[PDB]
Amino acid sequence: LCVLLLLLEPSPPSIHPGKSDLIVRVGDEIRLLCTDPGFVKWTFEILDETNENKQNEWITEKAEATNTGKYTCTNKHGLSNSIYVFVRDPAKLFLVDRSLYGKEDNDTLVRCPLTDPEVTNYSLKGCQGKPLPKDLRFIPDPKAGIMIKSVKRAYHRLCLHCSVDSVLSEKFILKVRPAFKAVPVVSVSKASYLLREGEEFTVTCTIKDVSSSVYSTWKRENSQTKLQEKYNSWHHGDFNYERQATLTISSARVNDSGVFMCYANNTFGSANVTTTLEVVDKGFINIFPMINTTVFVNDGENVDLIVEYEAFPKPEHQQWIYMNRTFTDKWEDYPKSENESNIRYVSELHLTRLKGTEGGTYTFLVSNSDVNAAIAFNVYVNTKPEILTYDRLVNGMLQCVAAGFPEPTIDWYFCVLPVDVQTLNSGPPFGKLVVQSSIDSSAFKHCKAYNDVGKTSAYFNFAF
Ligand SMILES: *[C@@H]1O[C@H](CO)[C@@H](O)[C@H](O)[C@H]1NC(C)=O
Ligand SMILES: *[C@@H]1O[C@H](CO)[C@@H](O)[C@H](O)[C@H]1NC(C)=O
Ligand SMILES: *[C@@H]1O[C@H](CO)[C@@H](O)[C@H](O)[C@H]1NC(C)=O
Ligand SMILES: *[C@@H]1O[C@H](CO)[C@@H](O)[C@H](O)[C@H]1NC(C)=O
Ligand SMILES: *[C@@H]1O[C@H](CO)[C@@H](O)[C@H](O)[C@H]1NC(C)=O
Repeated sequence: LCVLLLLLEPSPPSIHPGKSDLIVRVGDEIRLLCTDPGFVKWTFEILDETNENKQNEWITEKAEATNTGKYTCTNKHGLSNSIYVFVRDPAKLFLVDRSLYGKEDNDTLVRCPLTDPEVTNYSLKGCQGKPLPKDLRFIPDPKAGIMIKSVKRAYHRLCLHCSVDSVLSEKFILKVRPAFKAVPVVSVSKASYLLREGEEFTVTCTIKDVSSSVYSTWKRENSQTKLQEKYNSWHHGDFNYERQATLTISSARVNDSGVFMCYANNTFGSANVTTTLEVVDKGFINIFPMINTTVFVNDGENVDLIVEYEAFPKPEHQQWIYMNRTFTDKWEDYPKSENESNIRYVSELHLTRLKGTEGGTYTFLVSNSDVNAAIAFNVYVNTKPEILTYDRLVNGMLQCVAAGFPEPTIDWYFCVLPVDVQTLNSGPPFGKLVVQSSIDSSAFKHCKAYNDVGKTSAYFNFAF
């Protein structure tokens, strides 16, 4: 009601005039009145603008367009009330904040509140000719602006105008920040390093993601340094970003070695890729026979001497030798895996149809720039005992000496059996054990070797 003409529960503050919004001609005075015995201030607020006035009556003599907005009366008891003031200007139907930014999946408010609400259709429209995309929603408000609903990444760098019944707006360029909808994609330049005390350790973690906000870090795993990374980053467009953080150690020392992990994280989720590094101070090699180093073969059969082994640096010399003489003729060689981390090899020596003669000791040799290493396979072959030598050192004692495999046992016969006078025999031959037995012959009246394989004989004769 109009206020008495005075000639001359705790309540919220009263305002005059008692209206919600008030249209006011440009250049005309804005006269607002607040009645509250415990009044404090009137706050005015268009867009980000803010202003205070500690006088119960707000008076602006020559209203401008900018003067359009929310007028809130507030009392000491914490309580308030507001009224909105539209200052219609035939010229300016929009005061604006061109700065438009939205976040994918959240709403956005275009800031073009109008200074005149006596208009018929508050809608959203085109840009430089063209109209709008479909699926796009907007719930407009004369007091706030127009709120584009549930922005899509697709709307990036879009341009648009404020619609109402038609009105000329000003130029806006939409900018959509993206939502993380996928863990970061992280990679390393090389998953593994075999190093030599003294050289330079280097690596580049590569992280690709949709926003400069991705969190990435290197992690010397048992944690001492955070020893600086050398960052650098690119932006391949709008939602494509990649950053490289190269890790380096000028002088690689044994102690260094461990797993360096590249961690990446974003509000969606996290991802890590690991690279292990081992630094050695001596070129090395160690072998691995794949069968007993001792081997037995039957007369006509075959064998494969196999052996794997670990070498770093890569080998540059390797052979098989039988009698102080190497091969060219019956052996294989090959990397175990053809990765980049392969330090491991394998060689086979294919002995075939080997006659009882091929018995002996076989050696495999291999070396790199720093070390040489080798191991020996003792190959015993089964063969018929050969009578090395028949002797007659005389107490009349007759001797007989043979070799073969397995060890050859010597039985004697007169013409029953004699006894023995001997025993073992330590060198070459290799892969053949030698037997030595003797008899006395001092008993009158007118030499057999054998083992699990064969039996040979030599013969003596004498007379009483
Ligand atoms: C936007 O806000 C809603 C809640 O209103 C939230 O759940 C949604 O995730 C937000 N959008 C994004 C992708 O941050
Ligand atoms: C990864 O991001 C999530 C989401 O904000 C956060 O809770 C967490 O602290 C982050 N962890 C790391 C390793 O930065
Ligand atoms: C690293 O990733 C592996 C493989 O997905 C996962 O099992 C582990 O939880 C991750 N570690 C950290 C600390 O994020
Ligand atoms: C075969 O090698 C094993 C050890 O790996 C050993 O115990 C054995 O003596 C060898 N074979 C024979 C019959 O000697
Ligand atoms: C190669 O790296 C190691 C060494 O050979 C092996 O264990 C692994 O299976 C291989 N991985 C790749 C790159 O396929």
